[PDB]
Amino acid sequence: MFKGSIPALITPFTDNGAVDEQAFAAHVEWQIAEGSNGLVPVGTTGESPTLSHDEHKRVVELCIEVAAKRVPVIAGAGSNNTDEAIELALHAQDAGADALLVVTPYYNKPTQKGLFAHFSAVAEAVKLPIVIYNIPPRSVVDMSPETMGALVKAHKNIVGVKDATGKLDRVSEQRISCGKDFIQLSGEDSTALGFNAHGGVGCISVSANVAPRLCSEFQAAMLAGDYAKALEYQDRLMPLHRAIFMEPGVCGTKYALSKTRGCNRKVRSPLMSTLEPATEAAIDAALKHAGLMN
Amino acid sequence: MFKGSIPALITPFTDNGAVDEQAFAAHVEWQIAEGSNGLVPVGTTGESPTLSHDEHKRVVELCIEVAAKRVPVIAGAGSNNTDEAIELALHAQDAGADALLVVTPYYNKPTQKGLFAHFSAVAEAVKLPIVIYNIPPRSVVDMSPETMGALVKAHKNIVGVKDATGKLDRVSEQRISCGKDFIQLSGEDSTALGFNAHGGVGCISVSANVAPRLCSEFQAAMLAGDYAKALEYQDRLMPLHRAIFMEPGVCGTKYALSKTRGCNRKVRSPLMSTLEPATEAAIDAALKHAGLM
Amino acid sequence: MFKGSIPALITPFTDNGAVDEQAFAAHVEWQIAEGSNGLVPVGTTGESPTLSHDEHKRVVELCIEVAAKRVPVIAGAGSNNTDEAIELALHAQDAGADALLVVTPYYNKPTQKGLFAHFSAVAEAVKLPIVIYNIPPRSVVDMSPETMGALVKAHKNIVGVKDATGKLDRVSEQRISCGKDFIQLSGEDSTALGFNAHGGVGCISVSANVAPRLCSEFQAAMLAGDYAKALEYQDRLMPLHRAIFMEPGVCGTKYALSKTRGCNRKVRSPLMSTLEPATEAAIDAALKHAGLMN
Amino acid sequence: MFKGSIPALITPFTDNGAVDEQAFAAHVEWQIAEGSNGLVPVGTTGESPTLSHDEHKRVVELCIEVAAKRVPVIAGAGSNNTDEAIELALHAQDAGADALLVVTPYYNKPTQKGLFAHFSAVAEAVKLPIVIYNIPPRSVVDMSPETMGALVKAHKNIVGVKDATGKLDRVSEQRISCGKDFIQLSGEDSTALGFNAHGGVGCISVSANVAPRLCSEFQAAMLAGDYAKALEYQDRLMPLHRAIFMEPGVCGTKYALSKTRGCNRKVRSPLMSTLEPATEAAIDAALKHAGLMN
Repeated sequence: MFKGSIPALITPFTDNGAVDEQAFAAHVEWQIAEGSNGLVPVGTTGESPTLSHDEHKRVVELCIEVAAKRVPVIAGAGSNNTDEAIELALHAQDAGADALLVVTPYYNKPTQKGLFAHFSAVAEAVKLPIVIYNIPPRSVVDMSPETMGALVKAHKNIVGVKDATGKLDRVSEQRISCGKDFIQLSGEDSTALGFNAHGGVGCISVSANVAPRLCSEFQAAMLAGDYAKALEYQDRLMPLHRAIFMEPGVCGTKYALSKTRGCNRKVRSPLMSTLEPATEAAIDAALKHAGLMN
Repeated sequence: MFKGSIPALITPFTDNGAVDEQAFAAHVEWQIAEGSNGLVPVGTTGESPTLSHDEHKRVVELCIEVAAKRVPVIAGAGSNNTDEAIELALHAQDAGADALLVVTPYYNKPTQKGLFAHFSAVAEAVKLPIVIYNIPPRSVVDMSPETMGALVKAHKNIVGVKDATGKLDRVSEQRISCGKDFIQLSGEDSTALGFNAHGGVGCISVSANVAPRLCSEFQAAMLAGDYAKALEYQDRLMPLHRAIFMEPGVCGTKYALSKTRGCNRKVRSPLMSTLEPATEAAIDAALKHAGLM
Repeated sequence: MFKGSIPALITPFTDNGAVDEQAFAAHVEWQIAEGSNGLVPVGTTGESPTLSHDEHKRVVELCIEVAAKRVPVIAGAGSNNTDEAIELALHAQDAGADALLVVTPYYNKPTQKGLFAHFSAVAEAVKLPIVIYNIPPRSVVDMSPETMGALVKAHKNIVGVKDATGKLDRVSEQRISCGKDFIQLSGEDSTALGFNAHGGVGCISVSANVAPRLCSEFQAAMLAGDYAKALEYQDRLMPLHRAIFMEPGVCGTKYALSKTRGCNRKVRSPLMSTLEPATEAAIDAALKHAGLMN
Repeated sequence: MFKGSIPALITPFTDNGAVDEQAFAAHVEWQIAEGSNGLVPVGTTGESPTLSHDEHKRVVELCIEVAAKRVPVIAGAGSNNTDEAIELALHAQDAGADALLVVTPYYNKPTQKGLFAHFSAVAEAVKLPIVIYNIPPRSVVDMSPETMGALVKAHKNIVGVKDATGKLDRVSEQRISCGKDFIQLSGEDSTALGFNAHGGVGCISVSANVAPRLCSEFQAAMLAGDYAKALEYQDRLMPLHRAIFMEPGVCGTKYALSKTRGCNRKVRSPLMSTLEPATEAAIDAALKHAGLMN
């Protein structure tokens, strides 16, 4: 059951740049305590690009262990190399993940038929449910609703999309091509509101790392059909949604958590452990606005 | 009161391309009868670019006459020439329009300061409320929420936006920079649903030309907070929203109305009075899906 | 016929915003004296959007009179309304223009078939040669090489393009679809160099308003096949090409001319009679680099 | 070195998808015989995204062995993970490469400061010359001329750029920020002509895989300043430049070589070993036009 506020978890690092397993476990425990409805370890926000295979696998295992079946674990298994995506998928399945988040291949720019082949190969290799992660702002290519619908028809375990197109009409088009039962989750925090109005049932979220309770209650309001209340949550959260993405979301998020919870700002190159003064100020103002800081 | 479903009215032509005043009047009467909450004569969908000044003026006047104060008339007064926009704004005011729809200057690509100066000059010239029509897909330039907020603060009669950015986070940003009382109207039919969820209160609509009752009921559901019902309308209308824009919306709309109501498909060059076979097929299928054919 | 450095002439205004006929005539005379190979009155750079029909006509007529058949006059006749483009085209023809510059319809976003219909209608109405002005950065729509080739085949008087796509492979594609004898003129100053290497024979130029001699010599170098010399001119002129377009080219150009020749900076709203301080500073440095100021 | 026509070599595979070392060596030997001026193993066109670490390293080693110092080997060493890029750089230097081709990080979208940090770290790690591979159409981020200039100033071994922006004014901007001696190589075949007119000295080329002699002669004409001759080569090659990129360039190139030289079409998912019939028709026509097929 994949719905509600699902953080794309950060991966905390030590000063020496190693995965900080204790900090990661503490973050997961706190996320569950504050109402997060599922967990995505080692997505983009978890710095999947700068983790080795071994580290990727370890973080997935640690997330599964800490969650202890309390909420679903949707493991990142993305790659622009189909064989590598299959390897990550098989590991996550064996480790006990509940589902997989699989990004459209980036950089190499496959055709729609190449996208179909990639996702079909991953779906055929595992029995777990798969959430397609369609993010043209990073991958350049864009899985069409027609390609997505073809995948849904061909593979019973292709069950949903993390839709980061930022084009809300795509939710409507995806309802047509994939069905009303196809699980659509926002890939953008700032438009999670409109996304659910169009038929979405949740958000795989960067902001939830910082404000898990507000984000969970926001999602609950929309699931209950109380869009007036959801708009009030948007009024409280929008400055944060915007501020953490002035620079890379990973870096905005880790700065925010350094202020609220004493989290380490360390990221791996080419991401930077520093931000511009205007970015830090906007994040500070957003945290204060949301009641997370004085 | 500017809210709900507000058609950007087509301008019907006769076979020879002349404005068809009888067809226009009948279209307006029907729009009001079917529940449209306001009217925009000679916006982009009314083929403002290909009307002469006299034709523009006549269609605005005729719209005002037919509406007879039953719903607000928000007259198109757009130009990329500030002097021309002022001329159109003053005429619409003198003719008895309730508000003005003023597009961001297209083609000449002014700066944000130029945008401010353009809208300030129009606002200073008239007493009517003005709705800013921000449409980067046509005008290229994009009025920022900062510029918009500055206009709102500077001019009491800058009251709202027809927001055709297609970026729904902009509604949230405009709510901050312009205030919760700033009137935000979707400039895109296909995302009118999410737009109101973000704080919008209506849509200046192309699709309302074809399905005024359904569009009015869709808007009313959202204004009432019934987003479940609004989604049911989206299920019914989305194929139509998509199909009428496969090619220019004016042409898709006039085709749809040729099928439902026997409207003339004539448009003025460079728009074409024809469509591709896939477009017509999709519009036909969409009309059936919506219960209109 | 149509070749080399062809300024898209500014339209100077007096302090009150009226067309300054004396300043316009002086500018045209100087342009011819300094080596400009042709003249485009009331193009985009001439502030065509903010001139009345009477003013548009008068500036075209004045340009024709001052030129006195010394160089070709390619009159702006652009509109997104086909009927209006025809009216402007016929006036220019009757006035004695040598050719017409006709922009792709902006704002209303016609189809490729609409583009064909528009240009076909203008071509059939006049006997003058027509240069298609393809400028997607302003008009959004983009005339394909296929549509352009179809127009060339259908109308003997469709003779060339002012190509402002900024995609130099389009020159190569247009050579194939329209022929090697199709007259291709750059619509971008900063890439006029590569444009001629691909088969172009000139540039309808904003920068030529400021540096007509240098721009004429730059074009002459390319027409002579001396691309090493042309690159030397590019080294001299590039800072100016860049600086005049940091903000609207009309305003960059009028600022530069205010410094070098005492030209009025007045422009008509929504263009502003000013520039940001960093833009002015960059134009100042560019003029010094080019040897036009000290 | 670094000048002229430098193929971004394909990596041939067997029917079963394994690297075909015999075919790779034959392709390199033929490239050298036909006049290619340098070699880029395991760039994008070499399917770097779908090669394992082992395969990447082995292909770089094989290229170096076969070249036998006859032309420079500019080894692909790209990653969006700085630590991985450093590992690949240290390997390629140890293996005996003459330079490195280092892509801007893709997918994770670093800031300009992140780009500076990434390239600075790679440059500090090796003594070899580094060519920055700036490709916004794949990586989304775009290294500015200012950032590039800062890198050139900070690191003596940052010597050039494979510029795949497709914006020829960028060559002129890079001349300003990086100097006239900065080595600029086109990253696009179809605009290699204009690119050198702006100051480029070569092209890291996809089309050279198919037509190495013609591409080498084209480049030699430009080095000699014979742009009229260079345009004649563009006339001969443009249909091929266009046709191989109707679908992904790797696939178009391997199809072309299957026709001319009996090369295997096999590629790794998400690239497809098949093309649309219209694409194959266009490539065949372009090969005939270029004199490479009857």
